[PDB]
Amino acid sequence: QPVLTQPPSASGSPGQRVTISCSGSSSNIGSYTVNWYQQLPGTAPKLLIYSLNQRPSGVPDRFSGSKSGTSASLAISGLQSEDEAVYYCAAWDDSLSAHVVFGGGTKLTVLGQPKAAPSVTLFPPSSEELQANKATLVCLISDFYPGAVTVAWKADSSPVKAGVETTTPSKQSNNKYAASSYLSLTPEQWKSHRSYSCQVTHEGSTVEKTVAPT
Amino acid sequence: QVQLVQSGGGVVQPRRSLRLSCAASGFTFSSYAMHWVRQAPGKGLEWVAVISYDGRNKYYADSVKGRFTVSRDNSKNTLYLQMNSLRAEDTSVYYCARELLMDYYDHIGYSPGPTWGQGTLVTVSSASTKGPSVFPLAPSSKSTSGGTAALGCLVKDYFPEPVTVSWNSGALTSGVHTFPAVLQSSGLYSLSSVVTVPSSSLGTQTYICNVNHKPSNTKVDKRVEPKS
Repeated sequence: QPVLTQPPSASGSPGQRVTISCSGSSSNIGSYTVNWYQQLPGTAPKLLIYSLNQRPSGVPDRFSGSKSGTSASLAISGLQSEDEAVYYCAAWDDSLSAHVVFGGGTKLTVLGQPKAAPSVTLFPPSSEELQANKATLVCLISDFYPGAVTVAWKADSSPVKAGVETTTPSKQSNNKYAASSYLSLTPEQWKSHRSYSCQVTHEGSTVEKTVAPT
Repeated sequence: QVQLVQSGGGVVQPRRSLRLSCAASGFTFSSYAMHWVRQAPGKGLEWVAVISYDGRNKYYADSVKGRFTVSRDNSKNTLYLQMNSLRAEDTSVYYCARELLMDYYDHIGYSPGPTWGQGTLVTVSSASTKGPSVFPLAPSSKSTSGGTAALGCLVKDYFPEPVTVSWNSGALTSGVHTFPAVLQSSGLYSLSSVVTVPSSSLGTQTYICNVNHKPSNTKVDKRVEPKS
């Protein structure tokens, strides 16, 4: 509940309807109204929907809000290219430690070119770095569209979360997207496993690359 | 026109302070509750605080309780955020926003309304000028597919941005991709630059990454070759 739950991303083609969900609990969405905000790159958020279903002037009537129980939903009829943005829901929460609670945001892509799976290159630690008593795995992720991926690392077959730093996808010059993820290990950790993998998930498909000690 | 204008952002160290202000015009500021909301680079919105119209009631995000204080001066149509006891994770763009309705109701609570400022960036960091360590990312069978090999340079642990990378002093540009940097928990940046080249050249052609970090007046030229 510290963050209302929204899907990280969504997409649709021009003309389609899309819906974006926002899940909370009885102390927020169950008891208080939900607002939605639209944010374009490098600009402040804009109020899109207030009091669950009302639009400020200057907001197209293809945007609408609804609520049922502890979930709320933003619907966009007839997607247009300018609807590509990040959408946030928010509600007052009257728990102990009352506060405004935002959802985590949903990046909506309005599809304007073909889906493109990421190219992934994974480099192991260099011998020079290992001699500095450090070890960095480098997972480079490029040429994907839409611009949303999740990255998961494995030591052998087990999830690794510690020591991971991943960038937020950024547009390339060709309007596809790039990101990178770095796994920091000790030299000992690196040599004590048979392999490490970087798995990139994009629009439901996974691309995995694996490296092993020399 | 109806607007809010934030000021006061800048670069500061942790365990220090910074004071933000937000100057309202074109609406009756003194009749509205006011919010602060923040957003870390590449991340989501996070509510920081709200203050009632008369300043009598304040509420805060748990993470800033004991550290930040919201206040207002209605005579000056100004909202303040006094950010004491700064921490690195307070790095964000800070927005002020007007409450939705003029008065307070039971089924509404508080929520950011239609008027938002432009944001002011606060960067909290204890890092200081440092040039990068550069490591080769050697080409290998595993970075080779379809007559093209990938190789690169890892530019590690520098501050502040930016770094520039060229290959072979500009003689290699096709297939070069220098990725945006990651900001590590340490407060230092790292990035990688990768080039795709015909596998055919890995013997004859020399590959040198040229790394320039102007902020520290550091320049590194590193040859990247197949392992041994």
